[PDB]
Amino acid sequence: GAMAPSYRVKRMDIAKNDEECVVNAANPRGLPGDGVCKAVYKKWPESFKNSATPVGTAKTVMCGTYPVIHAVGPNFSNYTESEGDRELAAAYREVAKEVTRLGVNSVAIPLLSTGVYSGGKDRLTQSLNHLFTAMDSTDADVVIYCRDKEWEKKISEAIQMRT
Ligand SMILES: OCc1cccc2c1OCCO2
Ligand SMILES: OCc1cccc2c1OCCO2
Ligand SMILES: [Cl-]
Ligand SMILES: [Cl-]
Ligand SMILES: [Cl-]
Repeated sequence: GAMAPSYRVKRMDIAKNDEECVVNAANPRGLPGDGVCKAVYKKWPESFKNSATPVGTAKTVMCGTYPVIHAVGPNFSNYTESEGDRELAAAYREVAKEVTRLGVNSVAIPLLSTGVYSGGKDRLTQSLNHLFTAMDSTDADVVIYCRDKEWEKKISEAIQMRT
């Protein structure tokens, strides 16, 4: 575990993370995809061997000795708000189990279902709160990766509020 487990946020490509493992915002079929998933495919293509897994689950595949945790958030274009919320919560709980099993001291994580799976809604708070519910009981350093400057400020504020 980390000496003083923390949350941090960085605005940069998650493929250039400084953590001991990465969470991919994966699709259920283990395809290269777009956004975070395509950056992860470019950086760790070996991690997409038998990475297909259902919505609401996480499957880890090693790239050398570096773990890639494929986490499948719901596409809110297809799920009801109620069922999508349940699957999004579940995906993060499976990420917490994998992070724990791997024995890493740190993990790089994107906000699941906030891009092309968002169904055109802002889900920063929804996705971040499910991330916290899952990861609060873990002792890994968590570093959240985002693209947008306004999201960086809102994520930083949400972390500092609980402190
Ligand atoms: O530009 C900042 C930035 C932030 C997050 C992800 C990015 C990125 O740049 C292009 C590659 O992907
Ligand atoms: O455009 C989305 C995207 C693409 C590539 C890497 C990213 C990322 O967003 C979160 C931070 O890491
Ligand atoms: Cl970058
Ligand atoms: Cl997404
Ligand atoms: Cl973002």
